[PDB]
Amino acid sequence: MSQSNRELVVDFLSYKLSQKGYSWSQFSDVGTESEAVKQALREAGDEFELRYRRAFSDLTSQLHITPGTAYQSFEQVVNELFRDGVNWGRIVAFFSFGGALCVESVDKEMQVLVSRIAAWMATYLNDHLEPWIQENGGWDTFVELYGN
Amino acid sequence: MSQSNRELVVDFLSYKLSQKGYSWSQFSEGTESEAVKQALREAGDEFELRYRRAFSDLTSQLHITPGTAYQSFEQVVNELFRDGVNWGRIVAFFSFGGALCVESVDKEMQVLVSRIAAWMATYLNDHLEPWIQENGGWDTFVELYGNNAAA
Amino acid sequence: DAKKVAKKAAIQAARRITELAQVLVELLKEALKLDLTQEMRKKLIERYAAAIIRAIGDINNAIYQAKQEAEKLKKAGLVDSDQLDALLRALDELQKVASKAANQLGRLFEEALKRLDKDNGGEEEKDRTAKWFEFEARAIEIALRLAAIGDVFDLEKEWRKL
Repeated sequence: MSQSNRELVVDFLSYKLSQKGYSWSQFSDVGTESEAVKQALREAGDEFELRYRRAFSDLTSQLHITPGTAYQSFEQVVNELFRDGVNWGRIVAFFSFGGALCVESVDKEMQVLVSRIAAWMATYLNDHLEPWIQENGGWDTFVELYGN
Repeated sequence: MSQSNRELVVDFLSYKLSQKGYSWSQFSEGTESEAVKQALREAGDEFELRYRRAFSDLTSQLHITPGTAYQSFEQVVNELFRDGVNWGRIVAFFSFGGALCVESVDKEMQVLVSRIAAWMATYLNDHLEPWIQENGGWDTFVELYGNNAAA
Repeated sequence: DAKKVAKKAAIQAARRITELAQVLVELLKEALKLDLTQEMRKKLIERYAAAIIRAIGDINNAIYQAKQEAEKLKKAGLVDSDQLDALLRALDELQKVASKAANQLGRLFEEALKRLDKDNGGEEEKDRTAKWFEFEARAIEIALRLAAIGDVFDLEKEWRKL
């Protein structure tokens, strides 16, 4: 599910950037089932950010994101997030975290990071999360649990 | 009701202290008021059982010093009721106060028992009595939580 | 059954907040070491960011699982539509109080960190801020456990009133 995961990342990040008034196309040059997954992920990310908007922006600010340091800050946080296993809530939090890094990157005039973060997220999904996802019934399991 | 909230606090604390080996005297419609006292006694018993089953013994989780006792009590209670009140949290408030009293005596700070009782009555009278009365008073609690109040 | 659903959600939420508190306490004591190199300081912030994210994800996962179990009960008819309303409202409230506790713990840990950076170097003057943070964190743990049991207890008593 390599390309469907990339598409999920692009869709979610595009959505989170447009909520801040920013356009994905300025930062990168990138049927019925896929759209239900995307919608469920958008709704879950909004719900996460509804109750934790300060906590997310606080911790991203505390990470002092720069082009020279963003990759290790992303990978270290995500490695700790999943260190003792995976569940769907942690996967939504993983998307929300990457969305907050991208927003912070445009805010701080580091737009080059947006497409980098998207690649890092897609790589992490495909290499480290997709086995658990498939073992747990695929993304339709998420739609059934988190979809509204 | 001012002194009846005080007398509810003293009744509940006397009961919880006696279950843990202590006597209130060491540290210190009447028909309707005895129904309220009995229902709150039984509800605290049931609350403390559920708390122990879910977590562990409530007293065994508490720490207190005379210098931090007021903050220990008030910070928990303020967070417990931060976004609202229901009868179950009011029971939790009583059970917490009783467990804090037992902890205090257990650790040779029995001077704190009468202080906690006063802090409890003050919090009831100042912050919970409006909700209690608005929700039908303590008799409504009895009908809801008393174990012999319905068929 | 509907009573086990709200109970299991409450225990899980309280448990994730306790895990968060224990990590933040542990991270704050490492921020006390005088040998803390800038490298270790960067790693403590990454662990703090990850702990907050994990708590958010794990609390939400418990609530979504609980709501799914609740919907299963009404379609199996083990719960009517008024009892489902009450159980879903109680799960919503548990999410609210647990989320507030998580946000609280994060803010207080940030405040505790900022105080350490303006305080001295010796053990005294900011072991005080360390003890203070541990004190606030225990209060938040206890209040959440109390609310979690109390709210489930009250859900039961009002079901009979349906």
